Amino acid sequence: YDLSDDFFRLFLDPTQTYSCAYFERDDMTLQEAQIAKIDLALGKLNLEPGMTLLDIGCGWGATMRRAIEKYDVNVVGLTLSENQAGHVQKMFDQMDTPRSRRVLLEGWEKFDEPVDRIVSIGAFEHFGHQRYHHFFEVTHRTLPADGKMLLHTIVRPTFKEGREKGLTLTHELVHFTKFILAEIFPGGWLPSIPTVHEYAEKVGFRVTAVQSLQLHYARTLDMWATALEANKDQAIAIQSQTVYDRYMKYLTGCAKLFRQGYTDVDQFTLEK
Ligand SMILES: Nc1ncnc2c1ncn2[C@@H]1O[C@H](CSCC[C@H](N)C(=O)O)[C@@H](O)[C@H]1O
Repeated sequence: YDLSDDFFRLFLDPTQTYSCAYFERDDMTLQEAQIAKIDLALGKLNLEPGMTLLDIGCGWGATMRRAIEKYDVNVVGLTLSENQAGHVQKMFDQMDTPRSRRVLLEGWEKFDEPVDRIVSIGAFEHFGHQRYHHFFEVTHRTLPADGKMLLHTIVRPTFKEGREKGLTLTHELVHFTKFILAEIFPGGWLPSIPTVHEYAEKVGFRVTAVQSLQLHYARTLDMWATALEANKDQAIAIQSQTVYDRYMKYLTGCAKLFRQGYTDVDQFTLEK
């Protein structure tokens, strides 16, 4: 099965956002910084009341809930997670708004409905390079003439290794990376910036904006680690020491990587 949600609730903030947060103010709590990230991403889609927003890889729904409440738009979210689909539908059934709200347990490969805007945060890393062209073709064909998509994903730093770029690449990296791709992003892939640009532009997309959040991810990871650690006993009771150590190793290790510049997190604004 998939890792139990009661496990995730041991380190994620209340909204259950599972992606790099945005510390607009350094004093923000994790929940405040995750709400800040949602507003940052959505603010770029120039949302207007009555529009329809597609959330590709919606997780537990915080982004779509925010879109409805703060921006007053209709939403639709796709996820591959059984637990999330059910959780988001229950969420949807509990709230009251004349806004349409739909959640679907299916990949972006099967979605083919016209929407006004698209947002995808932390999903792209799970797609795998071989499907990139398809993803951009599908998202580009569902968007309108004035459509835009906000693609938020982990990326590999560009060639700056010269006169900079901790040119170290061996063990205390290579091995960990295999660990990350095997345990954290099974069948996934971390793209280079040139690659994102490559496939996006090849379907007609114009990359009109890019924003890096490198150091915000390091602090997000630190906070998830601190929370998991404080809830160690409960984490081990619900799952196991193996899973616990697995995640602590992931969180603490990646925090170091983004902090040292080995990896980055970018938000790409793409216009049809
Ligand atoms: N091919 C695919 N199609 C649709 N959703 C996918 C997908 N591959 C991964 N996902 C989804 O993308 C999400 C990654 S975790 C991020 C969740 C949410 N965007 C947040 O910011 O918290 C999960 O919901 C996962 O099920």
